[PDB]
Amino acid sequence: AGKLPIVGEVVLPILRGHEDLSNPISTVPSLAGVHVGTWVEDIDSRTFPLITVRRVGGTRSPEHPTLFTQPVVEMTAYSAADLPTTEQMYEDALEVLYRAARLQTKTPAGYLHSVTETLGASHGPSPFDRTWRVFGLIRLGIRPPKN
Amino acid sequence: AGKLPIVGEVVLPILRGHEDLSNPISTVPSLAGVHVGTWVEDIDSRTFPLITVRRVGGTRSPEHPTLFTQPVVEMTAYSAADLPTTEQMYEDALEVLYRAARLQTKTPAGYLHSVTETLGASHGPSPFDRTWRVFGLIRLGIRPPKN
Amino acid sequence: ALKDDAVLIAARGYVYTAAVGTAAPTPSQLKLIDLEHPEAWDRTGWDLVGHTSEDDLPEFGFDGGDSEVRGSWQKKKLREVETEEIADYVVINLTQFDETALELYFGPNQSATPGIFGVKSGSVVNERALLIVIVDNDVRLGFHARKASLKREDAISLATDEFGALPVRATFLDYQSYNLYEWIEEDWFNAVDAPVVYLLDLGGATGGDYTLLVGGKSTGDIAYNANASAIKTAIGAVDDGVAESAWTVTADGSDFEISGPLAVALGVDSTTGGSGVTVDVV
Amino acid sequence: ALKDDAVLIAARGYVYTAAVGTAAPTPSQLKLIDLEHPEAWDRTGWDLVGHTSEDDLPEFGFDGGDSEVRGSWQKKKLREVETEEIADYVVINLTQFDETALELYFGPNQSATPGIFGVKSGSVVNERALLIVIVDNDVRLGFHARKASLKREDAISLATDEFGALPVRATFLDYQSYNLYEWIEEDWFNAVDAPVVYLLDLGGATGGDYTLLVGGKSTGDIAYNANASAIKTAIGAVDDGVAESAWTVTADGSDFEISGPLAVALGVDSTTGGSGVTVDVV
Amino acid sequence: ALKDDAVLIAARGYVYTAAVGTAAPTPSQLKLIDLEHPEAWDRTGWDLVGHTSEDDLPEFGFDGGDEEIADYVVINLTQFDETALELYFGPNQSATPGIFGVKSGSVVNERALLIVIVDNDVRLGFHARKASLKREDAISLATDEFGALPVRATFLDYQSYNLYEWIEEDWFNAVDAPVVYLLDLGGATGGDYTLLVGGKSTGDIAYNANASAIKTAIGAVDDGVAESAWTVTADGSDFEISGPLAVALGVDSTTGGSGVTVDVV
Amino acid sequence: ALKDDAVLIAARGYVYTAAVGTAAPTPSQLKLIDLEHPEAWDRTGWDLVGHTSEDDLPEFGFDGGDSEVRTEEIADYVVINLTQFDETALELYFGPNQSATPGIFGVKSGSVVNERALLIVIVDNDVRLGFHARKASLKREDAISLATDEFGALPVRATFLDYQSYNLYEWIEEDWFNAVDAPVVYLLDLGGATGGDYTLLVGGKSTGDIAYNANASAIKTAIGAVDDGVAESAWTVTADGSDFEISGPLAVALGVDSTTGGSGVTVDVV
Amino acid sequence: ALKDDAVLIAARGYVYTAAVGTAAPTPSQLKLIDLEHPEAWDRTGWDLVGHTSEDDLPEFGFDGGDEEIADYVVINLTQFDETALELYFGPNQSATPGIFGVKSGSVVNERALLIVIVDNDVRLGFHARKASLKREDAISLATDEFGALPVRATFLDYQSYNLYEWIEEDWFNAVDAPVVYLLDLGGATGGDYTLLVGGKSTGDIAYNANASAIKTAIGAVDDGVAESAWTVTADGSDFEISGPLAVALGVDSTTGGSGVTVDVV
Repeated sequence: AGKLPIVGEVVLPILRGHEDLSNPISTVPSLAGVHVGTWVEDIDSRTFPLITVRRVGGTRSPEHPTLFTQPVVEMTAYSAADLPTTEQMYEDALEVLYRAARLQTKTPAGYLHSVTETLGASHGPSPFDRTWRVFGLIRLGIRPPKN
Repeated sequence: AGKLPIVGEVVLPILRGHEDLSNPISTVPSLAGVHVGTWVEDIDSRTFPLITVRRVGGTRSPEHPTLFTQPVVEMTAYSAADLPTTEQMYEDALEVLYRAARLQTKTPAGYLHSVTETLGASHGPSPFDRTWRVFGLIRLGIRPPKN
Repeated sequence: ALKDDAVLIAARGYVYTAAVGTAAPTPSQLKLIDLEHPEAWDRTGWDLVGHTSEDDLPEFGFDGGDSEVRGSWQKKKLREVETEEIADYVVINLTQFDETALELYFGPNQSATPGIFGVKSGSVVNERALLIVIVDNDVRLGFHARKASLKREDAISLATDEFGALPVRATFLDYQSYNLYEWIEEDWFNAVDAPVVYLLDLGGATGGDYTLLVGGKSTGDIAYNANASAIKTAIGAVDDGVAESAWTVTADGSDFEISGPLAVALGVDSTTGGSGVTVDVV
Repeated sequence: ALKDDAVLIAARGYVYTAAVGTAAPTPSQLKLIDLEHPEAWDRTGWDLVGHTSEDDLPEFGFDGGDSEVRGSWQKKKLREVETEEIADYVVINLTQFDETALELYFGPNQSATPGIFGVKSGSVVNERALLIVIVDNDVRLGFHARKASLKREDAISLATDEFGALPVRATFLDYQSYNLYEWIEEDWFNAVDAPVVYLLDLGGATGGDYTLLVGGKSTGDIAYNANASAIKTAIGAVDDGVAESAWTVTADGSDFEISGPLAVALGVDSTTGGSGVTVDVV
Repeated sequence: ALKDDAVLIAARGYVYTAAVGTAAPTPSQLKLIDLEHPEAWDRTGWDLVGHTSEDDLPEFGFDGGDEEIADYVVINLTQFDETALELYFGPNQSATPGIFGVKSGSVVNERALLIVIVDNDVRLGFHARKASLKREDAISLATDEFGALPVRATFLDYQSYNLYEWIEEDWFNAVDAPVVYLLDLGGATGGDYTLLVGGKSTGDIAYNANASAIKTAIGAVDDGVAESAWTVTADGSDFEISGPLAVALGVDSTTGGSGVTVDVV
Repeated sequence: ALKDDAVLIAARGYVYTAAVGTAAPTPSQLKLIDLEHPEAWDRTGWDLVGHTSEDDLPEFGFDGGDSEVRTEEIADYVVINLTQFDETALELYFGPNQSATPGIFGVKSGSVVNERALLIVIVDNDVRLGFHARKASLKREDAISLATDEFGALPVRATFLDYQSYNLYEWIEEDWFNAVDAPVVYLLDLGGATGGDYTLLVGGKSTGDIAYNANASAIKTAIGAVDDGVAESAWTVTADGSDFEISGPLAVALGVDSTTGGSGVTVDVV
Repeated sequence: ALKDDAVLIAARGYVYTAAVGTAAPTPSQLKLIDLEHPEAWDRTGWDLVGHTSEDDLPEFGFDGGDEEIADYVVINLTQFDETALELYFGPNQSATPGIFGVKSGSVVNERALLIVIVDNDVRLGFHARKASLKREDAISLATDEFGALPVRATFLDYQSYNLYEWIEEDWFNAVDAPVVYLLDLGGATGGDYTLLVGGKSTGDIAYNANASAIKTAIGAVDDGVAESAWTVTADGSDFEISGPLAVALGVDSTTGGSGVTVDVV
């Protein structure tokens, strides 16, 4: 039944609040107008606030590799406003993942089955001029779509 | 029983879809036209997409060193297209290694016995101009070619 | 049979209780009902036990089942016999301390003053119907017992940095003519056999040819061609050890539902002169 | 003696069940059948038990086997006596929750209702023939028990990031005059000296239109003006699971040597010259 | 018949004694009285014997069989004050404060006796109009368990009353009322239902079927018994079914206010 | 010799009583009856004794004498541990209730006569060894037991007695005792060659009406659907070149015949 | 004496009965017959009794002592077929299909009895021409173990035959021939060897020594009478030695061969 997706096709619709993958700004009430995506756009196109999702590890399940997988994503939130707004925005995004897992949220590419932090909301140095960054690792778990 | 092979003489026929070792372009339909090899060619010769498999550890088994071995292979996918295409190309390479292990796929040099991930697919910086790298470590078991 | 969609990982488990003998939601309702609000659904009488923890599940167990192989001086290993009657139970770790969540653990409170819950000494009878719904994506495997006896499984856990817990054990008992317990899911149990068919998608009249794997071995090259025997006898006779009479191909319209004992797939499509023979999918 | 190709590292284990007493594939079929679709086999009646955790194998075990040395105050050691005779079993962790997986664990479904599986109290008789095939390399060590009693080895396991599982223990019990269980592999057990050859005689050359049965399956017919390559193509075109490339055929003028993966015999005989071109002996 | 609610666990119990011939509480009082305080009963006259051991509950033994049967109870008392010594040794034979004195032998010691055995709700009583009380065995003493004074109460006839009686309102001389399965349609407005009878299934019953249509669907069931054995009278939105077999919900399809019918008696 | 099929585990079982002399279900009924409801049986008059203890099964003892030299009188009993304390179990232990008031059971001094027929059915995965006695005399075996953690019990000894030239007691199963050399096959006649209808009876009751011309599957449908506990699939039937044939779990008999021409229909077995 | 070969564990066995006086298989047939199927024996007439109990094996008891003994066997049957009820209750008293009936009082019940105790290919038999069969005690029933019908077979004299035979070809009335040890020198190409007799070494024997020289080399310290207790006889290249003490190889020092002895016990 189906095939397991790249991790971005599951969590990006869940952080954005819509299944349209072409439109990166989120509409979820706690994150209205935050840009959410895998890759930071060129300086002539960047807007802040911004959330980014990168895969950092996590295998297929060893006992049924085609049926379940547990990707670790680094999630990182950036802002030009202030540090409190940046860690608020990260908590307000992490609250969406924990709810979307509890509701077993169906996405056209797969189901978000579970969520678990493995580092939480660490503050760090930003690579962009006058911006704050906070980041953490989430071990997701995802199931293939029914057909 | 014959000698155990170098890991490239078994993994490459599984990812390429033919046991002609002289021809690096794959024909497996999920990742067809991907150049699969162990050593990245000169800039005047190389073509993207590219998969690189590289021996990074893993001993013979201590139980019977000449009968079974467990090489660890760093597998790396590169593309000039975009990060999602590089992720899906690495996923489409795991989906071939896990299927080829499920069947105990025979090759002229040996049998692929089992496949497991010791570090899952992860994004990283690429050494090549405007390309994306995704990589992970597979530990995979090999058996002698009968005879 | 090797069906994939019946494999389960329990994501979360809801637990409900009701007065003894109360019926669970029907197998078709279980796919539609809102698990957060049991006061709202059609099958009135159920309520949520309280906050169970998010990272663990109702834990099944049994006592007894100690089983032994027996014979005679003539013949050994004649039959296996159970030496102790198997006694199924479930453990639930309630983490909530209001009256409704203490009542499951201590039985009914024996003090009527505002703000106090008091316990009498010795045994208590404390029995309810139990419905557990184990959720996994769109799968909602239900479990129902019409009588369960609910007892203290261990003392109240309290910890400085982990949630307090009231572990109850529900042991299942026979209630009049009903089953001991029942698993509920409409797609899995007593359903129609639903035999597998593989869709040969050829997009009508087209130039060129393609190949089919049958049981993982290729048949010969197939052009755009007539159906019936002219495809059935190309699906059969692959040195497969199965006679053509085991296969079916039928008057399916545009695209054809191949069926038989082996799996089928395409090998390559070179039918380039139009819409092609692009998929083989189930 | 040492044998580098008899050393075994079980890579995957398939498990099948059937009605009590059902025969397994013969040692020469087990090398040729596919393992994924039991409805394709010659030995009808087997079906796959379900999904099993693919990093694990059917876990063999026994209890009893408790044995000790005995003597007399004259001679202190003279027998080792087995005090409790070995009760022998295999444990299988299914991961499906399909009806045809639950019936191995609970015994037959006790409810007629669509979408419900019902469990009654007390012990159940539940026993099956069991076939296991352990795969490694190009090896297929089969294991067959004609009668095994199936019981719950432990309660159903559910977890939030490991697959749900319901473990059965199959205990072997003897049945009629048959063995308790059998291991199946043609290369290893009761093996012949490596070559076998059948001599197809040709002296009766006034002839007719005889035929061979190969592994019990007919080649059509062959005319008396035969040739080594022509009869290799005839035998190699029997629809039985194995190709023309597996057969070796050669001549000594008066007869052909036939050799390959299966037994060969003459079926229908038709010849003018007596027995002289309808003899096929080893 | 099989009665689950008539299986007895002796989880707690109380032993009382009184002057010879005194009456026990009636069956309808025995379910309502407070057992700790027998002076508060309307059927007054009973003194609570005190504590009796948790191990060695009273056993209703007998001597004789095949010469004539003599019935008894052994009660293991565990108090050592006057109300328990008076049963083991007979009446106190010293008048001074703080002493209980025993004479040489052959005391006569007859009392009425009542025992109440208390499950979680069931309260089986036992009553004897006259019992003669005697030592059964030595006084036990231990460093780590309560001492005990075991007394044999032997039953004796009195004024043509029974030797003893068992008292429970629900169980003895009760009305012979048949089993009556309800059948509640749940406000059905379309579809069908089936009854399991014994283990067999009826054919299909329409949601609007009358009592006679149910009778002829409950019979003709690959039967154990004829249609004539079954009573199926309506009383409203529901039917009351009685007959020689179990009846149960089976499979149903009813589309109305409840998505199922129910049969709970 | 060596039926492993006849090795018995007493996994569940039911004890019944009735007035003296009353008959148990026949060997062919015992395979079919519902044990939990004796008011449903053809052999009316049985009632269930209450729940009996799960661990102390019935002891089929005796107290007869031993002799080896060539002093050997014998009497047979069974001991049942009752565990209900309501009237239907006290009447077996103490004898009949000697008080008329609601809510009381009273007993008098001395012995009392208490004689009943006894039936026991021992069940093992659709094996059902029955045991029946026409007359047993019931007496108290020893004390009523009470316990804090285990069900109380009233052990009653039933002693078997001769009655009216019947056997002392009888063990019942159709498959084990006096078993048939091959399964019975009935032959159904065609000498009533033409017109009209007839009605067989099966296990003592009518098939309803069936026509002279009827097909073997219509005959199977008729005998397989008529007011007793054997399913449509239990019967096997054929129509041959000169006769019809019937086989299955019960007695079959020619019943009543209204066939218009020929001899009428009358044949028994192969 | 000390037959290690003839120490018995009753690991499996079988019980048969027949009409009074029936003869058992001869000792040479018992080594060869098929025990499952007595209908196929040449010594026909025997019917195999049902499954006897796995743990309570036959007890070969007796009652008397000093009056004169009567021998018995107690056999636990574990089957409720007619073939087993006929041994416990005597012949069936009812003719109807599906019923086994019992009459009151004693009944005559006499059969021949054969028991075979197997271990591993030894098969010790026991046979009695005439046994009287009785109920030993009550039928055992349990929820977790096979029900049992224990019977007492008491042996009775018949027509001047023995009460019972024990049947085994190897053990009873055998030829009792002495053991012989084979001094198999193998290649024997040169050198020396020593035997040891009763644990003491002989000290010196040449590779080419004759039977008389070997008989004189035996006769070590602590010997029986040196040259008349011991018999040494050649055959082939080798010698058979026999006498009052055990003989074994002590130290081979010969210059070529695969051994120096092969030895009987």
